[PDB]
Amino acid sequence: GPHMATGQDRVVALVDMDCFFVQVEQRQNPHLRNKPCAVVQYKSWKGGGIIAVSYEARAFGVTRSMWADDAKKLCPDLLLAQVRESRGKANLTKYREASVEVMEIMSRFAVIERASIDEAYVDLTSAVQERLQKLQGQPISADLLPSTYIEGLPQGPTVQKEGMRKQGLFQWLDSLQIDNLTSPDLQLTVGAVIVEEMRAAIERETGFQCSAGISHNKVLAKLACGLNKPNRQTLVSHGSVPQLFSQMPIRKIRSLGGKLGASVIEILGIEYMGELTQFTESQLQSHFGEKNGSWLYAMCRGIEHDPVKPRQLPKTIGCSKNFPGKTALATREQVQWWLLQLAQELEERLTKDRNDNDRVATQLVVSIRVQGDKRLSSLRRCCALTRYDAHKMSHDAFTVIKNCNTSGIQTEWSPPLTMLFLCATKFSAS
DNA sequence: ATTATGACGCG
DNA sequence: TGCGTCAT
Ligand SMILES: Nc1ncnc2c1ncn2[C@H]1C[C@H](O)[C@@H](COP(=O)(O)OP(=O)(O)OP(=O)(O)O)O1
Ligand SMILES: [Ca+2]
Repeated sequence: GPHMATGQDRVVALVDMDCFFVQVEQRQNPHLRNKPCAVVQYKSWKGGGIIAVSYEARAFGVTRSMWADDAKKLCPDLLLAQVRESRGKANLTKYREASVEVMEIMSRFAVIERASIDEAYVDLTSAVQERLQKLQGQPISADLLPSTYIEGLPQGPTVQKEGMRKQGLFQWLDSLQIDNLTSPDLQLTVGAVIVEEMRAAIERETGFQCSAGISHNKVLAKLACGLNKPNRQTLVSHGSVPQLFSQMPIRKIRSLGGKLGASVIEILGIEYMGELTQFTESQLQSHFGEKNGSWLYAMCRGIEHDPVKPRQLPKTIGCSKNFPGKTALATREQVQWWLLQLAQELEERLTKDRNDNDRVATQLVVSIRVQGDKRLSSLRRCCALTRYDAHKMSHDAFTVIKNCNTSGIQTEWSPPLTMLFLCATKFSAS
């Protein structure tokens, strides 16, 4: 009743760039605009591995992870842009820099949490309060929400997508009580207006389009964002949760897309998020642990408290390269040359990071994979990162892993290494 | 022979 | 502290 929390205390948005690496390449090369196109890395093996795909190309069934040779079978006119290669490896600098462009624009509107190279969470609670004050009871026009969907509407007593969007929006706004500055639904609506403004600024200032979700927490905002892509935003109200969750596969919710979600399904014998409501908090804790159990209990009711962390910069700077099948490094010399290549890229990125962001990494993490291991990583060791010097970093990394060589003959390496990874971590202010 | 990233919880 | 998990 009066004491049952409803998790409607915050307004949180999640902004997610549409087919990001593709847009970066399309801005640069207008020939790629409004075409089926994809971004690929490493042309030689099966045409290269696809890592991003335009919506035009998705219509043909082109997907990430597909080899370009195979994508061409589905879409013979598929256009391709290649990831830059430097020092014998893919180099993602262009995309990291494009990401900074967007993150800096978003930061003008509110504090952001960088979730990935092209996603950020925004806590709009304070901004919404301010905008509500300026509005002073004034109604919110549908014109302020030109690309917004209201999940769950229209409902109750046009056959085209845009017609439906407007019908749903109209029902939502018609029902809104703009009188109360503490109405959660009103707060979400004002949040959506601000996100329209944010997304317009991103597009004006970078050329990039994105989608967004607006709701009361990060999980719902993320879920909302994916409901209407691309180039649209979706408001998921607290009230929309029971219907939305009633047919929502568990794996769709963030953090449940893997083994835990599979266990929830198997152990409880359910399929949809809404079905979770029938278990007590203790029951859920009994199967999935205290933390997960409490999280699931609240989440299936649309409630979650993870804060939007004030963090715009990545916490680590790393680089890695696989050496698959035949290319597996089998000589100390090889291991040393490749560690150096990685270290030179790392040095370059670290030096730029130190100049831009007034911080220095203090720990170097070295990771490798050995042939045959099904695990992404087979090992991880750390050493002090005391100088931004590629030769020193690569020498220290070697020193740290050299004891893995089961070889008897000094020169050779066994078993061959199929992955090298260097990561700078533990930043301090400088 | 997907590959190249990045954050976080358990212990 | 190293590993596993989950995600872009
Ligand atoms: N598994 C991956 N390997 C390498 N790069 C990836 C991988 N997943 C994503 N990326 C890169 C390329 C993407 O353009 C960028 C953002 O990823 P993501 O948001 O998942 O898809 P996307 O932005 O290409 O399409 P969408 O419009 O569906 O968001 O990160
Ligand atoms: Ca994206």
